[PDB]
Amino acid sequence: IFVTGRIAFSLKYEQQTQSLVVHVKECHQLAYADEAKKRSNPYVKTYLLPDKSRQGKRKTSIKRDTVNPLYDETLRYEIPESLLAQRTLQFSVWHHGRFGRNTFLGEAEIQMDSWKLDKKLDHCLPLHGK
Repeated sequence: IFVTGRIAFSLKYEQQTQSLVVHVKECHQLAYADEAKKRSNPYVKTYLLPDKSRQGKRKTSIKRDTVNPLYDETLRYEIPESLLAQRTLQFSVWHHGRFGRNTFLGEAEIQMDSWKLDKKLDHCLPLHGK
């Protein structure tokens, strides 16, 4: 698939709970996983690299038949702050398809070390292929 589009999200670090709060807002102009029928069924998944273990994983629900999914779903990583400065938060977007096959629709990252300084709230990143 030729990756297109963007992902919007916000990031906060709550001390009141010692956790990175990743709010996934929406993707725009995802590629069609099924070009025949013009269709994608997208969900977003996150890792705080390099933990690519399963419970290092977070994910939104799946939207059916859209390339502009609107999620507004919060994913949350409980994690003291010292260990965050080492990580990269990686979003990847997936088509949940026939027989449950999942097809890659694009990826984007943000390094926490530089983010940690001003902790800018809102972001919108273009997706990359692999």
